[PDB]
Amino acid sequence: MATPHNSAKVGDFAETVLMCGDPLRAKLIADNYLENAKQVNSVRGMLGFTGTYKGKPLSVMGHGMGIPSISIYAEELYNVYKVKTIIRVGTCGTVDPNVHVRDVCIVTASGTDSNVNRMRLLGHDFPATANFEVVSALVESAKALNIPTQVGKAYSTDIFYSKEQGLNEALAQYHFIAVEMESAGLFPIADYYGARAGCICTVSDHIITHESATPEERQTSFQNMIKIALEATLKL
Amino acid sequence: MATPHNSAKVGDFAETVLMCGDPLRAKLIADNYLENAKQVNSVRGMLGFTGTYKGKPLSVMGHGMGIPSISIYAEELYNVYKVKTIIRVGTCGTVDPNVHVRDVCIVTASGTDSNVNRMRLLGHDFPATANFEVVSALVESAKALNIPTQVGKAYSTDIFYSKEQGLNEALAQYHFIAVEMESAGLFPIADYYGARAGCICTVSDHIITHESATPEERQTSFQNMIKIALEATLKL
Amino acid sequence: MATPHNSAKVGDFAETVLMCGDPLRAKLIADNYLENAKQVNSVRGMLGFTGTYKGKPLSVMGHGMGIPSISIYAEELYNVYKVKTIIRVGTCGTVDPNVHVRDVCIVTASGTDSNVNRMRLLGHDFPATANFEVVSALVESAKALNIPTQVGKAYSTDIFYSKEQGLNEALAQYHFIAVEMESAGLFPIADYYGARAGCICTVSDHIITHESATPEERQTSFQNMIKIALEATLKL
Amino acid sequence: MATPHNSAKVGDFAETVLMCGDPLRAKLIADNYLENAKQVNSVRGMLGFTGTYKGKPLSVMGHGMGIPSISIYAEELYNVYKVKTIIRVGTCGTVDPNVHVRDVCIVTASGTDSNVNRMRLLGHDFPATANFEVVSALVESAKALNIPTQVGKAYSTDIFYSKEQGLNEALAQYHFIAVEMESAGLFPIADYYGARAGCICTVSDHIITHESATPEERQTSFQNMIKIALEATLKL
Amino acid sequence: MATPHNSAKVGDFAETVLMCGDPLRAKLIADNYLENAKQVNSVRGMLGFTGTYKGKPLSVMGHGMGIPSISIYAEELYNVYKVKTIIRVGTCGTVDPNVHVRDVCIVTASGTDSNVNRMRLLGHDFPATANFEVVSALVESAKALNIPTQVGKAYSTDIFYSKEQGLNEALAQYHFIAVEMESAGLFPIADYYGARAGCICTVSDHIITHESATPEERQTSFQNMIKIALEATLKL
Amino acid sequence: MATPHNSAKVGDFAETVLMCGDPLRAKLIADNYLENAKQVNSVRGMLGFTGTYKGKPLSVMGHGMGIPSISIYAEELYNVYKVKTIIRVGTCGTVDPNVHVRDVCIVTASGTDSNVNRMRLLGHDFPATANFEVVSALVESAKALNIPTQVGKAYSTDIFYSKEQGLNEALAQYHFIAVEMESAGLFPIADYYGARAGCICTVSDHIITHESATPEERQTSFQNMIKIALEATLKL
Repeated sequence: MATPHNSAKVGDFAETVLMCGDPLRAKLIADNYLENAKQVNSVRGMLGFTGTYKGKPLSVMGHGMGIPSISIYAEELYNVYKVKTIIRVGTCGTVDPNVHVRDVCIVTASGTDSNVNRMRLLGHDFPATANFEVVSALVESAKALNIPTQVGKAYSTDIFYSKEQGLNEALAQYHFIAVEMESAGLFPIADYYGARAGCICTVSDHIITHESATPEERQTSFQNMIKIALEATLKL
Repeated sequence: MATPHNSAKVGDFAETVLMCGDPLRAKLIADNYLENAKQVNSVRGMLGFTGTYKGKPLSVMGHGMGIPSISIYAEELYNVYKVKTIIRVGTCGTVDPNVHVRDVCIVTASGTDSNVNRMRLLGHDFPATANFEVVSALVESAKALNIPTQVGKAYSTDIFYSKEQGLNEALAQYHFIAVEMESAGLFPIADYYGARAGCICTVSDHIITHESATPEERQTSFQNMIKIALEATLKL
Repeated sequence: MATPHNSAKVGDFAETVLMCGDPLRAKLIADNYLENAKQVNSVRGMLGFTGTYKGKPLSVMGHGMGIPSISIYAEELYNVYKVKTIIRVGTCGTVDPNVHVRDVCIVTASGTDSNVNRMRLLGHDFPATANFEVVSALVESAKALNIPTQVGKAYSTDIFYSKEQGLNEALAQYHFIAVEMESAGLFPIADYYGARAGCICTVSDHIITHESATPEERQTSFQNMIKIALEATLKL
Repeated sequence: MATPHNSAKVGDFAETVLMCGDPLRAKLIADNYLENAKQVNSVRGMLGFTGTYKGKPLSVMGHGMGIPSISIYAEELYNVYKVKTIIRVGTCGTVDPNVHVRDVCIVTASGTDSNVNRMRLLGHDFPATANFEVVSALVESAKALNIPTQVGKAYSTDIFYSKEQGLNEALAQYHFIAVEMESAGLFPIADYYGARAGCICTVSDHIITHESATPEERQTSFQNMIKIALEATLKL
Repeated sequence: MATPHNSAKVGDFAETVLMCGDPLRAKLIADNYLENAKQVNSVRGMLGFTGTYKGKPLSVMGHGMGIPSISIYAEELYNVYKVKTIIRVGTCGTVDPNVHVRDVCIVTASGTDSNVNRMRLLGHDFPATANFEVVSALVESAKALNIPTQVGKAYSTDIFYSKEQGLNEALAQYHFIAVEMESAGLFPIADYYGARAGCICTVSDHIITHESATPEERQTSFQNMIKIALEATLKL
Repeated sequence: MATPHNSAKVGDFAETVLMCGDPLRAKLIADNYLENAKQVNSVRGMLGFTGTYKGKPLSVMGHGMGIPSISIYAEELYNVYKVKTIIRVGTCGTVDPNVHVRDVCIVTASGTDSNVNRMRLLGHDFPATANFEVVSALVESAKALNIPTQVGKAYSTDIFYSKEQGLNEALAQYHFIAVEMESAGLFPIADYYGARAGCICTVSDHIITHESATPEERQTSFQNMIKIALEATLKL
């Protein structure tokens, strides 16, 4: 096998890949948005697919939950499969008083409570930073689609079930717009390979007000987010 | 749903759960070793099953790759599903000069480069420590099966594709016997809930000398480890 | 005085301010590019000025050397003087193999060896992140002017006379384009006040290859950068 | 002298050494439980002795207070004097809601607020872990003596007179059973030399409820603990 | 220029240099206390001057605000300009209960929230320590002038506009007498060059009780402090 | 007992105490330099004595090896025994190129690899600083005795058997004059109690050149150091 975690052969992935944590959502994206679609990985149930969107080759694959999981899959995609661009497409919480459930968030950079980026930069602060062409393509696609967006910082945590007092209030004070678990691991790997990455998320929950998106609102926001991401790939 | 990541209802998991990272391997264990197994979760493809082993209820479920992933699943099992004992079963690398491929490693405690345990203990050193009854049950089960074991420390890294110079040499100097990615996240969660956890792994690679277990040898030592864990559950 | 370090009365700064380390360079910018210009600060020699550029109010003020210095001046501008946008303009070194002396760098985010951002976010990684609209205005201005630019990460150090082995190689490995001393301190303050910041630098020295820009090249570089910034203010 | 802190000559220590913090207690142990005891060290008043227990060679020596002190003496014992097994014996506090004054605690691993173990493992989490054969020999000895035991984690602090808010509550949340000052420094040195170590302590104080053992209870607890340790040496 | 930040030529600075944060205050000291004074630098407005005090050559120069700023100017002074002694002269706040506005503080050592000294000593605690001969010269000069002094620790912060809860209370508990922003950056640079540094400050503000010095009191305080420092140079 | 580690009654210790690591050396100091001496502690063999030097009550006591040990004894002396001044009288290695074996070192401040002082000051740099009246009494006593001294920084390590590369070279670069194991823990405790501490050490070894004091040199330097300390007590 080409890697321990992926049965695809080199060339099976397109130069652009959308990734989400849930492999079953990767399948939904392929089934509903890709033509000419082929399954190219099923190791560990981490479904990956390659097809076309409006004529342009594009892949979609799950990445599992957390920085260590996406780090395995994205390192392999850049190094072995010679992918050029990964766009994470996910869901998030927010703490920002002016971000609301249903909102689409385009991520410019992501903080974290992980040690993985300190280990890359001699213990210093290494900002996990989205590629500007990717951010711009997402922003411009949303505008062309008449979809409002929030643009700004995410925070990637190792612990879904947080017990940390003061954190939410500090993230709100500095207007972090998205809380999730992966993007801070993706961007430095893109950098290491001289490649590109970005992230776009829909707000499922407001962590401070406790408001939560209905299933119908989650469908609406998913439809918005995925169309933005797909249209962005045509410009990348 | 009972949790965001698991469709099982309260009561659908036995008090003892074996977990491995690969959900397809969890299905293999259920199919080949569990009697009257029922699938109880398939959210995110993270297959989980509940049946019996020699009369005694037992569950098996995937945990994904890395500390953040196993923390979600194990927190839920202990908190929502009222699980009492989780035994992780996996493969590992080793750096120890006296540990060899195909060896079976029983983990007493696990180091890590993750921040999750410092965050639990006011920034101090918190040893991720296996429960002694679980360790001893695994040790005694292997003795009963006349399967040699190595008993000692593991190291759980966040980064599969390590670029860290001098790490392997330090791990070998202090006789770490197993290198993997999850056990250091599991043991403190068990502690928080007053529950039990342990880990048993087979050596598929020597990181220093580069020996690697053939496909045939990996299947044999998997069968050894799993029988050890299954017989251990009868004592727990 | 309205603050301990600034003799300006409230309302004497425009909502958009350009800032550079050298107060004499801020004077040179007011003299050569602002009309209707008046000196508004002289405390500690940190000259600041307010006039118009192409009809629109604009200010320009020195910020001194280092994160603590720009933090003092920026905090006051956002808090006391109600400034909305700060664009830092300056010079930098580079370690990136594909960046060369005389290049113009637009900063999307900045790493650092300072502790100021960890202190804002409970010890965690807080990416010092430029405002996207500001980044975009600078990119678009350079395009209209047919000035090539590099867009990416900076690294803000406390120590001009570095003695640190391995830092330059790690910065180059992850494609940091600019090394300077202030921007990582500016962006989180803008965040705190719900305001906007960015940074644009010209490369004076390649830290690795040792190439270095002549004074004629350095004036040509400054003139391009400052035109890019001034034209961007018209769209902000 | 063979070491700067020990006048004994190589061969003067038995392969198994009991160590306690107070040298006067080491003398008490030698006088009351060892046969044919001889004093082999008195440098710095840190009395050490060698004799037999039930005819098996055994030594007993003081180690002084805290991680730096025990590190000096243990390092020398393993390296210069070729000792193979050290069992630390002493008293501890507890925070665990279900551990009580007079309880006997057998230590599986120890956390710490010391830096010494980070310095051994490139800044990462290195669990100070007792040797499993030593743990089991202590556990089994107590069973043969019909003495109940608590088996679990200790916490070794550098600061007896703690002023740290929230520490006890977090130690209790994660079921740390013993608070003392040395074991976290002993176990990694044993690892370095490919040797064995363990720790057994009796509870003198409940840190949270403030119960305290009377002088008479402390003597009784010590008698139970030292017999468990001595009998364990016969199995090692 | 001799350095990017100083146009002075080698030999233009005396062996002893007084430095303060505000360049205009440096000009005041030169005009009012130095005989035959010449300006030797004005790069970035950072005025420096060389003259004589009661016959002995003496310079005085601004160093800007914060550790990174003083680090540049002092590193150059010791290295390029071969200076032997720097005395920082400044204002400070205090949190000490027994220190009052108008007090004169002679600094023996300085704590900090900067990273710059950890980076010099492999991440460990490196006390920024004043030269004893300089401290002694200051104390004795004040005695000779019948001006009471306070002698003790300072704390150098990167953030003038502190939001940190608990800091002042801890500084008070351990009897830090002065809070400022530079001295902990100066002392280790003097160490690197085998040279001497000290600091003296007048209390302008009590951080805890909120007393503040009047215009008249600032004047007589600065006159007291400068006379102390100037007389001290005679013994150095 | 008055404390868990000291059988002295309150009042038994004079307001000034000399302390050294070796209790047998404490006894030598009392036997040879104190009149009217009586032993006041023997718990844990940590001998302490009170008598007079030149008519003035003075005590001398061992403190054991390492920051944790001296912290226990010093905290108790200030808090329970109402001691006002502690002078550590010790031996050290040096790394400084201009410091030689046999030299006497008066410590102005001490760095460390211990966490104890970060824990006192919210994780920041807390310089362990000697009290200026004690430093000055020691310096002036040596002058009065025509004994030359070195004055400057110590470094207190937790690990006698250091394996740390680059440490000695950094300490030498910044002209640390003494390497030992305790002073950094003593000075902050004095601060907490509003009390006084200092340290004076004899150089037994050059860590870099490997020179070592002969017996005769150690006697000469010991006699010098102790006479300095004793005379200084008369002025304190």
